[PDB]
Amino acid sequence: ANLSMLQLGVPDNSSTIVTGLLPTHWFCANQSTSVYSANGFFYIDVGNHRSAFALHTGYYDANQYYIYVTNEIGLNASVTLKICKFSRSSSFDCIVNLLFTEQLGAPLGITISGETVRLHLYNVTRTFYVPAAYKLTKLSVKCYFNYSCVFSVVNATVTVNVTTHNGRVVNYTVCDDCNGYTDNIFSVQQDGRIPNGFPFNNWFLLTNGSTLVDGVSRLYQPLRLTCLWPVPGLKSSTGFVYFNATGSDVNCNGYQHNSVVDVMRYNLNFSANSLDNLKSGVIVFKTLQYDVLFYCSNSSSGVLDTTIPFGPSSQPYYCFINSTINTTHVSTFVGILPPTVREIVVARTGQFYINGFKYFDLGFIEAVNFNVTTASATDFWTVAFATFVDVLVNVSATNIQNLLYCDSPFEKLQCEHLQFGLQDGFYSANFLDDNVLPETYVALPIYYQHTDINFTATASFGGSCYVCKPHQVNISLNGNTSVCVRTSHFSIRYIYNRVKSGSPGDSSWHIYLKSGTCPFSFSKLNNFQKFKTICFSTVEVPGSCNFPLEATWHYTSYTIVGALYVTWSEGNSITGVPYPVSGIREFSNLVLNNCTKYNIYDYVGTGIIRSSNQSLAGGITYVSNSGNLLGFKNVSTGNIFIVTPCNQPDQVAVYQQSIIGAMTAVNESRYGLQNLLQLPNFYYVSNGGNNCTTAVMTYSNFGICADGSLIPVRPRNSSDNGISAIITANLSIPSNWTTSVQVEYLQI
Amino acid sequence: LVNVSATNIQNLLYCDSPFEKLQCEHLQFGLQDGFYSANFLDDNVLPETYV
Amino acid sequence: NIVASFSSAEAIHTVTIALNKIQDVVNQQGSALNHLTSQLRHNFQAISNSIQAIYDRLDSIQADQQVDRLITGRLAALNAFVSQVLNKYTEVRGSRRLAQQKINECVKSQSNRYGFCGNGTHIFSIVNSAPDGLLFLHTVLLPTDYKNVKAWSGICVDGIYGYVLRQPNLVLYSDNGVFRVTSRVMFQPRLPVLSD
Amino acid sequence: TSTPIVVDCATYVCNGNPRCKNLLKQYTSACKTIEDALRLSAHLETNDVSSMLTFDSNAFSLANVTSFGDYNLSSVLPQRNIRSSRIAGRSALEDLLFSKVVDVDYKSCTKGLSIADLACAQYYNGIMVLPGVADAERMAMYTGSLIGGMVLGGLTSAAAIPFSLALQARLNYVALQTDVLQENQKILAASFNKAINNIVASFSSAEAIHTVTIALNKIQDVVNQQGSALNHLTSQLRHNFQAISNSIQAIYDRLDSIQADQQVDRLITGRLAALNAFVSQVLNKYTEVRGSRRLAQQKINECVKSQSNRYGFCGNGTHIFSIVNSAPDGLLFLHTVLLPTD
Ligand SMILES: *[C@@H]1O[C@H](CO)[C@@H](O[C@@H]2O[C@H](CO)[C@@H](O[C@@H]3O[C@H](CO[C@H]4O[C@H](CO)[C@@H](O)[C@H](O[C@H]5O[C@H](CO)[C@@H](O)[C@H](O)[C@@H]5O)[C@@H]4O)[C@@H](O)[C@H](O[C@H]4O[C@H](CO)[C@@H](O)[C@H](O)[C@@H]4O[C@H]4O[C@H](CO)[C@@H](O)[C@H](O)[C@@H]4O[C@H]4O[C@H](CO)[C@@H](O)[C@H](O)[C@@H]4O)[C@@H]3O)[C@H](O)[C@H]2NC(C)=O)[C@H](O)[C@H]1NC(C)=O
Ligand SMILES: *[C@@H]1O[C@H](CO)[C@@H](O[C@@H]2O[C@H](CO)[C@@H](O[C@@H]3O[C@H](CO[C@H]4O[C@H](CO)[C@@H](O)[C@H](O)[C@@H]4O)[C@@H](O)[C@H](O[C@H]4O[C@H](CO)[C@@H](O)[C@H](O)[C@@H]4O[C@H]4O[C@H](CO)[C@@H](O)[C@H](O)[C@@H]4O)[C@@H]3O)[C@H](O)[C@H]2NC(C)=O)[C@H](O)[C@H]1NC(C)=O
Ligand SMILES: *[C@@H]1O[C@H](CO)[C@@H](O[C@@H]2O[C@H](CO)[C@@H](O[C@@H]3O[C@H](CO[C@H]4O[C@H](CO)[C@@H](O)[C@H](O)[C@@H]4O)[C@@H](O)[C@H](O[C@H]4O[C@H](CO)[C@@H](O)[C@H](O)[C@@H]4O)[C@@H]3O)[C@H](O)[C@H]2NC(C)=O)[C@H](O)[C@H]1NC(C)=O
Ligand SMILES: *[C@@H]1O[C@H](CO)[C@@H](O[C@@H]2O[C@H](CO)[C@@H](O[C@@H]3O[C@H](CO)[C@@H](O)[C@H](O[C@H]4O[C@H](CO)[C@@H](O)[C@H](O)[C@@H]4O)[C@@H]3O)[C@H](O)[C@H]2NC(C)=O)[C@H](O)[C@H]1NC(C)=O
Ligand SMILES: *[C@@H]1O[C@H](CO)[C@@H](O[C@@H]2O[C@H](CO)[C@@H](O[C@@H]3O[C@H](CO[C@H]4O[C@H](CO)[C@@H](O)[C@H](O)[C@@H]4O)[C@@H](O)[C@H](O)[C@@H]3O)[C@H](O)[C@H]2NC(C)=O)[C@H](O)[C@H]1NC(C)=O
Ligand SMILES: *[C@@H]1O[C@H](CO)[C@@H](O[C@@H]2O[C@H](CO)[C@@H](O[C@@H]3O[C@H](CO)[C@@H](O)[C@H](O)[C@@H]3O)[C@H](O)[C@H]2NC(C)=O)[C@H](O)[C@H]1NC(C)=O
Ligand SMILES: *[C@@H]1O[C@H](CO)[C@@H](O[C@@H]2O[C@H](CO)[C@@H](O[C@@H]3O[C@H](CO)[C@@H](O)[C@H](O)[C@@H]3O)[C@H](O)[C@H]2NC(C)=O)[C@H](O)[C@H]1NC(C)=O
Ligand SMILES: *[C@@H]1O[C@H](CO)[C@@H](O[C@@H]2O[C@H](CO)[C@@H](O)[C@H](O)[C@H]2NC(C)=O)[C@H](O)[C@H]1NC(C)=O
Ligand SMILES: *[C@@H]1O[C@H](CO)[C@@H](O[C@@H]2O[C@H](CO)[C@@H](O)[C@H](O)[C@H]2NC(C)=O)[C@H](O)[C@H]1NC(C)=O
Ligand SMILES: *[C@@H]1O[C@H](CO)[C@@H](O[C@@H]2O[C@H](CO)[C@@H](O)[C@H](O)[C@H]2NC(C)=O)[C@H](O)[C@H]1NC(C)=O
Ligand SMILES: *[C@@H]1O[C@H](CO)[C@@H](O[C@@H]2O[C@H](CO)[C@@H](O)[C@H](O)[C@H]2NC(C)=O)[C@H](O)[C@H]1NC(C)=O
Ligand SMILES: *[C@@H]1O[C@H](CO)[C@@H](O[C@@H]2O[C@H](CO)[C@@H](O)[C@H](O)[C@H]2NC(C)=O)[C@H](O)[C@H]1NC(C)=O
Ligand SMILES: *[C@@H]1O[C@H](CO)[C@@H](O)[C@H](O)[C@H]1NC(C)=O
Ligand SMILES: *[C@@H]1O[C@H](CO)[C@@H](O)[C@H](O)[C@H]1NC(C)=O
Ligand SMILES: *[C@@H]1O[C@H](CO)[C@@H](O)[C@H](O)[C@H]1NC(C)=O
Ligand SMILES: *[C@@H]1O[C@H](CO)[C@@H](O)[C@H](O)[C@H]1NC(C)=O
Ligand SMILES: *[C@@H]1O[C@H](CO)[C@@H](O)[C@H](O)[C@H]1NC(C)=O
Ligand SMILES: *[C@@H]1O[C@H](CO)[C@@H](O)[C@H](O)[C@H]1NC(C)=O
Repeated sequence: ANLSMLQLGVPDNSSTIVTGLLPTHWFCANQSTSVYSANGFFYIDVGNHRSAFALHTGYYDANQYYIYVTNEIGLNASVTLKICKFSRSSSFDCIVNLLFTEQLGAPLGITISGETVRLHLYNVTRTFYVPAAYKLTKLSVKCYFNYSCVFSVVNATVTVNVTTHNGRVVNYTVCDDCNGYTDNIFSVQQDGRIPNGFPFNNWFLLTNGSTLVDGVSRLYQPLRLTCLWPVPGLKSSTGFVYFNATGSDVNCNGYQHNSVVDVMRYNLNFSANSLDNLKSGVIVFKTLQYDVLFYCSNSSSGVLDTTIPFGPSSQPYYCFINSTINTTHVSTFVGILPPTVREIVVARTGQFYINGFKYFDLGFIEAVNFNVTTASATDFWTVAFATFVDVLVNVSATNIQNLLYCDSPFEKLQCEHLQFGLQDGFYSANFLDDNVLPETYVALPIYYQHTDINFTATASFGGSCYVCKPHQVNISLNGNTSVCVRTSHFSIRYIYNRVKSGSPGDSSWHIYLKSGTCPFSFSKLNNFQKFKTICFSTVEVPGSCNFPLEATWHYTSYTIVGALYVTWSEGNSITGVPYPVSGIREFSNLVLNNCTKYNIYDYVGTGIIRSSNQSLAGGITYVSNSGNLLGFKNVSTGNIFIVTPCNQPDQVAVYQQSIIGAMTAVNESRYGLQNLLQLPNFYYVSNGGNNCTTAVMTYSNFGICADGSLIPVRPRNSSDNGISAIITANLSIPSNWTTSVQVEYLQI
Repeated sequence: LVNVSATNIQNLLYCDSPFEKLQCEHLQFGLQDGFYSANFLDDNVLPETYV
Repeated sequence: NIVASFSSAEAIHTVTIALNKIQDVVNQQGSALNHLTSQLRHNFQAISNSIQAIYDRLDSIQADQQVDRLITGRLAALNAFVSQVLNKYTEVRGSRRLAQQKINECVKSQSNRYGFCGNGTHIFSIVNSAPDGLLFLHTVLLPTDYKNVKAWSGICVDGIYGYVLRQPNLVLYSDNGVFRVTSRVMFQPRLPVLSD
Repeated sequence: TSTPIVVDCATYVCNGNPRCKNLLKQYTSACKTIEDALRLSAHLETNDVSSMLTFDSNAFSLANVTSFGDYNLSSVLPQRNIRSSRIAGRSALEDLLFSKVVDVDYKSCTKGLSIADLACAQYYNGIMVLPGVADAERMAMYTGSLIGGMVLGGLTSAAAIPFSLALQARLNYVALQTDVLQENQKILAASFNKAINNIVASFSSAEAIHTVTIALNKIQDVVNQQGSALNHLTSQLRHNFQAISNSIQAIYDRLDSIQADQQVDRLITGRLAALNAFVSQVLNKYTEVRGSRRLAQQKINECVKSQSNRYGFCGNGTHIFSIVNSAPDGLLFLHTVLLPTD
């Protein structure tokens, strides 16, 4: 198949494995008309003759969308695609009706998976969502070798060895080998996407708690690839892998992006034979301080074995963590494995997951050695090197069915509405520019006066054991058991002195405050929170809510150490401050001209503040009837400030599953759309021209035509004469009549 | 009834008379000619009964 | 043309409108019920949306409170639904009144209410059923070609006595010297008589 | 008609807050429905009004005041041109009606500079007030076509007749006239001219004053209601529900997500309920207006184009003709009738 690299999804000057709905044999015959079982097709024309193709069902269904293609040739190919319901070629309900102009000799085609229809236009791919497209399993072909047409009927699960050189495709060789590749192996696409149509055979969604079983939602998941390493050859001699796929052996399949990832994902191989599934071996992690060893055994007596089961078991396996500090062989049970082990995922953050489920959490991992003792290569299908992305996922029986990355404006609309494909028409949009803002602070006059507090903890371990508990923790408030604020302003820190040991074995312990029993979070007491009075204590105080102090050894065991107690009463004598402001006599902050978070005379919100000057006689706060600041006057002077919400909403016109244009309040280019018009009360942004036949979408006195340009609406033309009078005159009196039937519907 | 601006008093209305009391009840400095409901609750200390 | 237009002339305009309207009625009935049903998932300020799940976790002393919150919410949803239903009935009653007028005036009798049943000269109408309603097919006449007519306001005999047609809907005209009378609406000429 | 309103599912609940963008996912099937209802309604209304506002260039041209002569019509006729690329402008009466009782320019709501006006202040809450359908040029084209029909009598070509003749025909309809000389016309033209002047004066500031007052009261009422509905919707944003604040940001500045999400969910529930209520109100108003449009069309056909015999319908007297002009969200009809004196 003389495909382009773009169609294949391969890098230049290289050698890769391509899997999926590929073309193979070419039906170079003059049989005119034929029908095949198919999941798609490719064809090549150059000759000046019509050709046509259709994907359909084995019977006529009035409500099935059918796919019809026609090609006509002149200088270029005029290619028409219609996806519609038909009256037993009369269409009456269409998803798409498009014309493309293509290079002669190009291989063009269609492939279907589930309800996803992919249109291959040589240089580009366009995707549509078509209800029950998977039913369209019959292919009709109208095409002869006599007129240059050749085609390949697409079946399924093809694996091809591809070689590229100097922009050309050199080799296209179908494997007789590559058994099972089509379920596990693919090429990394540009920007790290997983190819549409891939079956996520052993790819789990990661969780921290509950799992999804069936439905559609936006997830944050490690599904963008920087590398992908097939049948990697990992052996006990391999050594440690440092997350970034820059190892000497990592011959990634497809595109490679030389950066640093969030996780490594191990897609494990196994069979039905338990004796080919249980392997001796360990997983070792290099943390910032110590090696950590993970391993399992069949009985609870972990000391008797050191294994990793892959695939299905027939008995429980107990898994433990070992780590040693100067012969202090700390060892703990962690948990029981699932009946079947399919995927292991390790984060740089230290989080370790099996089949999506989090088992333990190390402080940090520099590198991993998946130390399976073996005889073969056949323990792994692939190692993936990935980062987190915002994706829309169709989940079924916990598995990924449809993965949509939302990077482009249209994909983002699909995400925003949680819907795999939209309905042509108008949609509201406001793609909030989520980010970190600077904070402004405006308040009535007051002298600045601030005190520091730290809630500190110092700890010792190894009293009789580790994992069980801390030996002792010393808790204090600036060294006291009680500290109060007697100042206008204050701020509070939390400090865990692992450093007291001089040699932080204590880095294996995590000690921190839990959410308390208080109507505030401890860590947020440094925002501009206001009290009449507070007082803090390290000892029990009647009536005082508290924040428990908890300890863990790598998030396996949990125990309470102590608590911070706090009292308070509401009012406005004491204000929390984000940091220890100094020098300043009277504290305030004001940032202008891009988004901020603000607290202004107790109005709290976000937006953009700009200076102005109007004769605003009266008070200093101006609000909407919804209670939102419109502006404020700066007390000591007459300067006024205007407050606006930077994330403005707009209206988007959608047609043929794409963005056509948009109506906005802001004089700027937008969703790829460049051509900006000014209209009496808005701007319209398009990419269309000024010559576009007819509206396809309408409102008011204008319509949006097929290419997005605007067309004025004109009232229906109609007229007649008046009633003739009793006057000597030349009258016009109807002689010949016809008839028409007018249709009216009334609900009863 | 007070009109407050920048924390300062701008307009001070004492509500002793029936009309001033309507202004108070609706929190409004002047009314619109027409009909209004009224119930100027005679707030005070009552004796308590127990049955 | 109408049947074909419905299956798939300016009749296509009129048919399209009827179809759009019929579809709209159908969609609304479905939508209302879906909303009512969907609201059952809107867990109110309670542990769950399943009453059983609440009773499996909490004794009655607390469970009854959690459930009372769900009950309040669900009763409110029903009240809203009822209001919606009643409003729809009111709308339909309006439509039924109109429909009956058209049956009487435009089917049984034949009106002269220009601009009512059909944009033209109404001859007759056919009525059929449709989803939740009636479809009317109004058959009207439309002029195609008309004649130029040399009309006179009247005859003034001896320079003294004007005579004019009694009926204002008629035209007296000169058919190249032959005086004839026609309707102002349709060119059906005849000779005049004194009794005109 | 009435103005279409479209309200953003999210902006009116959590005004640009990325935390709600996640929390609201669970209400997609209940929140999207708000937009569906509002958008559909706007669509349906636009189509309906568009189907009325037709145009005839012959009658439009013949609507010239010189066709009417002794009877005047100058305060009724659209301004023929405003030296601009526009077919027509509002008549003197229309300028009066609109000015006395009184679409948002959204381009201003991004500049800062001034304390925001009310419109932008509503825009900032996700409440958009859309452009209208019955715009001034359409209404003038429609109206002018109706007026020219008064003089475009049933002649060859597009020849017109004197308005005096047109009226004579409309008199013969009622009772065949037996008099060659129109003694009645000068009386009626003069009387008509006074009536029109009285009406315009009555609107600016005879039992016509009764009838005009009623029209004004009704026009004002329609306007007030549209404003009131939006103010209510907007005001409800302040109704802190059972939560710490009414500002989502203020909640997230104080509480971690484990509690903040609950406080915010209470606010979300409340705000979604407010939107549901609003939508119901809107739909009811559309129903009312549809009733009114049906009537208006009947009057256009029977009392403008034809001339009925439906005593008690268009005008309490002997109906000769009616003039139609635009008004805020509607039509104003001026029914010219005869009243016996002696
Ligand atoms: C309760 O307290 C209130 C709270 O403080 C009080 O309302 C306030 O009342 C004062 C009256 O004392 C307001 O007066 C403003 O004055 C501007 C200042 O100029 C005058 O004063 C200077 C100082 O007194 C003089 O130097 C200057 O006179 C000189 O210049 C003239 C011009 O060159 C000349 O003719 C004179 O000879 C002389 O040489 C002058 O006299 C004034 O600009 C201001 O603007 C309003 O009027 C403009 C004209 O109508 C509008 O263009 C502006 O657009 C203003 O109207 C807005 O406010 C009204 C009041 O809120 C609304 O009705 C309008 O609808 C409009 O509101 C819109 O815009 C607001 C944004 O601007 C927005 O928030 C609204 O939602 C809406 O969008 C005005 O006269 C003062 O501002 C009032 N202050 C406030 C904050 O409202 C109320 O009176 C008290 N209650 C009772 C019972 O009394
Ligand atoms: C179970 O619950 C845990 C609960 O904590 C959760 O783990 C946390 O995951 C997030 C995601 O996995 C980790 O937080 C950070 O994520 C960014 C993600 O990239 C996005 O954002 C950046 C910034 O907005 C964009 O540029 C980018 O395009 C993305 O859109 C990482 O980049 C952060 O890595 C930092 O640390 C590395 C190691 O310290 C550095 O190499 C990297 O440079 C980062 O430095 C930045 O952050 C420091 C933070 O202290 C700061 O000091 C530096 O200046 C700098 O800004 C980062 O990891 C979060 O860390 C995770 N939790 C833990 C314990 O680490 C699990 O995902 C959740 N699991 C599941 C399945 O739900
Ligand atoms: C009831 O509703 C109908 C709709 O159901 C209205 O009937 C139509 O009335 C208009 C005038 O009211 C008719 O007038 C004819 O319009 C044709 C349209 O021309 C445009 O479109 C062509 C095609 O798209 C363009 O090339 C052209 O530039 C225009 O933009 C003209 O083409 C007709 O003129 C021709 O025929 C006459 C008659 O044989 C010749 O004298 C002329 O030279 C010319 O060749 C003409 O104007 C339209 O036909 C009518 N519709 C129907 C269905 O007949 C009815 O008026 C309405 N109301 C009532 C009470 O009847
Ligand atoms: C996942 O693990 C399975 C192992 O559990 C692995 O499948 C095995 O692959 C090899 C490698 O892909 C197979 O091929 C064998 O090669 C040796 C080569 O000299 C032959 O001797 C073998 O002959 C036996 O099997 C034939 C086929 O059944 C018989 O005809 C012959 O008598 C012999 O018994 C054989 O071809 C091996 O079959 C399969 N193993 C299984 C269980 O099928 C799989 O590839 C893994 N894949 C990856 C990527 O990890
Ligand atoms: C994780 O840390 C744990 C914490 O201590 C480790 O547990 C220890 O594991 C070793 C092996 O796992 C035990 O070995 C002991 O060996 C003595 C000596 O006899 C054995 O050797 C002679 C010579 O090879 C042979 O003849 C005998 O048959 C024995 O095989 C035994 O007598 C003990 O019975 C025992 O097996 C340690 O005692 C043991 N710890 C505990 C608490 O038992 C665990 O290894 C670490 N896990 C990993 C994977 O490294
Ligand atoms: C809160 O805890 C810290 C630790 O318990 C105590 O304040 C710390 O004071 C030092 C000295 O004033 C600060 O500066 C440090 O100086 C050394 C030597 O020049 C330098 O290496 C360090 O980089 C640093 O500058 C230290 O910043 C400050 N620590 C903090 C977190 O602010 C502070 O005293 C406590 N609060 C109270 C009430 O005691
Ligand atoms: C929306 O943004 C465009 C941004 O390009 C604004 O239009 C631009 O307006 C300037 C100012 O009127 C144009 O005139 C230029 O002025 C400089 C200074 O006098 C002179 O050196 C240049 O030769 C030129 O005249 C500029 O042509 C024009 N931009 C374009 C593309 O024509 C536009 O007005 C903004 N529109 C609104 C409504 O805010
Ligand atoms: C908690 O405080 C005690 C009290 O300050 C610390 O123990 C003291 O250690 C010094 C140095 O070894 C001895 O001279 C004192 O006699 C010890 N005090 C007591 C009461 O035994 C303890 O080590 C601190 N613990 C932690 C975890 O920091
Ligand atoms: C592991 O050994 C280091 C030495 O190998 C221990 O840290 C030292 O402990 C001695 C006395 O016990 C102190 O003098 C040193 O100054 C310590 N080191 C530092 C940097 O302060 C370490 O505690 C042992 N760690 C264990 C058992 O956890
Ligand atoms: C109604 O008839 C006119 C009369 O011929 C049409 O002719 C022109 O159409 C263009 C494009 O449609 C307009 O820019 C011109 O203003 C129209 N001409 C004139 C003289 O007004 C017009 O298309 C017809 N159809 C409609 C719906 O208006
Ligand atoms: C009845 O007499 C009046 C007088 O003969 C005629 O109306 C005249 O029509 C011409 C038409 O160009 C106008 O210039 C005159 O000003 C009209 N004159 C007057 C005095 O009104 C009328 O046509 C006669 N015929 C009919 C049918 O009424
Ligand atoms: C009535 O027709 C006159 C007919 O002449 C209109 O006035 C003319 O408007 C054009 C507009 O482009 C000017 O060139 C002519 O010079 C004007 N006429 C005169 C006499 O000055 C007049 O506007 C029309 N009146 C109405 C109400 O439509
Ligand atoms: C093919 O796609 C690239 C983007 O991947 C674009 O730059 C190029 O112009 C396209 N070429 C053709 C012939 O469409
Ligand atoms: C598609 O499969 C059938 C079996 O399903 C096979 O006969 C056919 O030749 C295959 N298609 C191609 C292009 O070879
Ligand atoms: C693909 O080609 C390279 C070059 O022929 C060879 O190294 C590789 O093993 C081939 N892979 C397959 C699946 O045949
Ligand atoms: C309380 O803290 C101060 C902190 O500098 C310290 O001097 C004091 O001795 C502590 N109080 C007690 C009772 O020890
Ligand atoms: C935007 O904010 C950054 C801080 O967030 C500041 O450097 C920059 O000047 C800002 N202003 C504008 C208008 O870009
Ligand atoms: C003051 O108002 C004018 C009013 O015309 C505006 O141009 C100017 O930018 C304003 N802003 C400031 C801070 O001066």
